[PDB]
Amino acid sequence: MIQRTPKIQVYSRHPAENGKSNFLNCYVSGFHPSDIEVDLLKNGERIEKVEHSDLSFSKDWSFYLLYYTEFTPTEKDEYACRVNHVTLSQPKIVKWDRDM
Amino acid sequence: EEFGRAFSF
Amino acid sequence: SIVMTQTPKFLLVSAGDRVTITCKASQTVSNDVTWYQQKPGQSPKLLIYYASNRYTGVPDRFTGSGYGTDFTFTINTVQAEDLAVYFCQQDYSSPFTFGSGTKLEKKRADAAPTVSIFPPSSEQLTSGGASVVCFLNNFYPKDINVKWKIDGSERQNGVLNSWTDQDSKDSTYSMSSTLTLTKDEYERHNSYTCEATHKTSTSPIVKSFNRNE
Amino acid sequence: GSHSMRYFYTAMSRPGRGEPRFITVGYVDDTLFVRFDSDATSPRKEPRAPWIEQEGPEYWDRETQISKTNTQTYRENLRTALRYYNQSEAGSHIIQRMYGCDVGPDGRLLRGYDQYAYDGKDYIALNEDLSSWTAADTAAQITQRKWEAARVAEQDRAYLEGLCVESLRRYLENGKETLQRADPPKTHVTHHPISDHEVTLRCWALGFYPAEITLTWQRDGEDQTQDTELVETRPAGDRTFQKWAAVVVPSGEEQRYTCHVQHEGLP
Amino acid sequence: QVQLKQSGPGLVQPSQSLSITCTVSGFSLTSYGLHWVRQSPGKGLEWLGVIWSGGSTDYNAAFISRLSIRKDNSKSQVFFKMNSLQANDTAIYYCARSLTTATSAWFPYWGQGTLVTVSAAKTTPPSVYPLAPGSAAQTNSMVTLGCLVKGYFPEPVTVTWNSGSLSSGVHTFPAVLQSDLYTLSSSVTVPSSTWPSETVTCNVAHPASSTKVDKKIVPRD
Ligand SMILES: *[C@@H]1O[C@H](CO)[C@@H](O)[C@H](O)[C@H]1NC(C)=O
Repeated sequence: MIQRTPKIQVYSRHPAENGKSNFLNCYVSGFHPSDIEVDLLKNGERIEKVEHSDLSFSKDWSFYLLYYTEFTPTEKDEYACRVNHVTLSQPKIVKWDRDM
Repeated sequence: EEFGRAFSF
Repeated sequence: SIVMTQTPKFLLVSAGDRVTITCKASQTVSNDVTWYQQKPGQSPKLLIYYASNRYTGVPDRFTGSGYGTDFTFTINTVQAEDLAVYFCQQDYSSPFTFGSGTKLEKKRADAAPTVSIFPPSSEQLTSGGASVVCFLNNFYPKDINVKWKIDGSERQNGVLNSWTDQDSKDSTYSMSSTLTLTKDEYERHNSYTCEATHKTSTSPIVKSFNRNE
Repeated sequence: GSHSMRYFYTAMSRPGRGEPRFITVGYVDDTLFVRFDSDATSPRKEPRAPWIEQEGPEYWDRETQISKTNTQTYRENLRTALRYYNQSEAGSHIIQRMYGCDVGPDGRLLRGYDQYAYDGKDYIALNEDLSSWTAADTAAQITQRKWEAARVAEQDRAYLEGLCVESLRRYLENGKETLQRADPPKTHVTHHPISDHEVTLRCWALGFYPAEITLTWQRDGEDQTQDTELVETRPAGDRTFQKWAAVVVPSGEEQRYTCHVQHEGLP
Repeated sequence: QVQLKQSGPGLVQPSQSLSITCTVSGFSLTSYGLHWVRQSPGKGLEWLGVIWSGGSTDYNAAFISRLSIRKDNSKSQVFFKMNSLQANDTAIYYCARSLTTATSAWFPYWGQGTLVTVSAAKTTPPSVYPLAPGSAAQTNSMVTLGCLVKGYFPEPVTVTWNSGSLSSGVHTFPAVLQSDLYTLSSSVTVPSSTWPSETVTCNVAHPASSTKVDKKIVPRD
């Protein structure tokens, strides 16, 4: 029972500047039930070896997770997060914006 | 530390 | 988007009998169904949640049941204070849709409408318009049809209708139908008729007047 | 000031995909420090903070045993839940549990918690008095009668007033350099022309701990809360947090707008 | 005790935005989600959106392009804003809260409601027209007369008959929108021995324009 769609934020660990190492994070939160599929994308292609935190939840019982991987931003590389959930008919892609 | 006494539903 | 279909739109009830309202979901919705009651001028009041759990202070007459798709709301002995609108609502998934609602109304004997027609006043004609008015008073049940005719031909444009709620004294309904025209069009024709179609008679009640007089 | 310790259980049944999975995480304030997953090869409670590694072996074996027994008992709890609601054995269901203790500046108990949810909705909670239960429905009332006949509230009270507070104070002493040091936010403001007559001002707070923070835009010293877009606080991945607040302002009026930050780490 | 008090303008121009403030007492916005629902004749009850304790939001997909929900925790305020309002949007808007801190979307707690009307009309006094039957046969036991109140704004108009001396047999009908203004009618039914032998007058009050009009019903020519 109960179906809550995930909220998604995609962002870097530190302020992005081209040429220096950093971490790309996808924070998914506020969803139910727990089964979810999260991929990080570099120019549309899935990045392998992305880590993810352990399943936890907020005071309202909705779950949250943090997927993350090391990355070096460049001027032309496009990054995104693709999220699939039982509440989504098709995966949702959120592009990474260095200003957000 | 964790509470070791679990209680069934 | 899950659609909640609330079975009965209205129920004519007398004090003392059982009422049963049905709510069917388009998709499975588990037990995440809620029932509200609403009186005019007020917000919805929570009655049942989790399909069958009674909210604090809700009397024993009200009862909810069901799981999955078909849900039922029962009032075991209807009291006069229970005359209101009742709503189902699903919580399973956004946007948590509400049923269309079921209005409980007081039952009484059928009654034919008393129909009256009124030509435009001198003052309105001086202003440049012309409204013909038809009152259909103190009928039961609420369902009623009004047809307008100009010189024997049906007229639909420029017709505005308004209905009262159930009368508190005799439990009847009343209706006003206004046909508005320009003065020149009004003066180009002679016969003006409103016809009332109601369950109480197989033939309509026809009221009319002539500009001729 | 005040501090907290919490444990989060998630048990998820999955018919046809193996036995139900059990996960536990532990937090001191906003810092994760212990984890367990029944789906691990050799399931054990593992450290996730440096100051919890000083615990000897017996601590880890004890916590791992607690977690395996919890795995079994919450599989049984899922079965019991499916029985209570007359639900089918082919569907997936979730039991969640939050419990732990909030202590004040003196280091003694300020509040206790033990709450359980089923399929995302409240199932049964321990009231503030540490002696009574609040049930969500009839099945929860069956559970409540079973538990109050078994005197569960008193054992919960004994744990929350005792081992919870003592272990939390020990964790606070062992990790005093991170858990008791407030990391102030590093703040800056970016401008983004959205059109020729409006510009988006975004105020950034980065690298702060704990997560509690207040970010407001002010125009001529007046709070712009009606006009501010605020994102939920998010983790950075290094145990710090981030937040920003944005307002759309008319071009040439930016000098009227100042960002105001409230955080424990700022004087 | 949980309390949701709403405030906001009830009249918005048919392109502008609607802003409603829900002020909260009895609980903290840091612990509970606050929802927004609306009720209209055309669409019934509609759940519009929610802002959760942590500041994240969920919006009805049919409204996501023009809806925002913000809040000030310390001042216990939630701000509902909807853009590009049309005639569809005239409705009663509620803030609401669930029973517990979970993400349930059923509500024991409702605000008092805010009626918002979407119109470009200005305050306008009504025209009052008398309604004489034109056929009032003396063989009828009762005669019905009427009063037509046309072309006013905003909503409240009150009708009495003979300053209230004729109370029984009165039907006053709900106003309806004719193009841009409101129109309502009122009928009174009296024994045929009382009219036209005695005076029958409709009294129409429209306070928003400070209008008070008495129309005597005169038998047709
Ligand atoms: C709202 O009104 C506009 C104006 O015609 C119309 O285009 C739109 O479809 C309406 N929306 C709904 C949901 O009816």
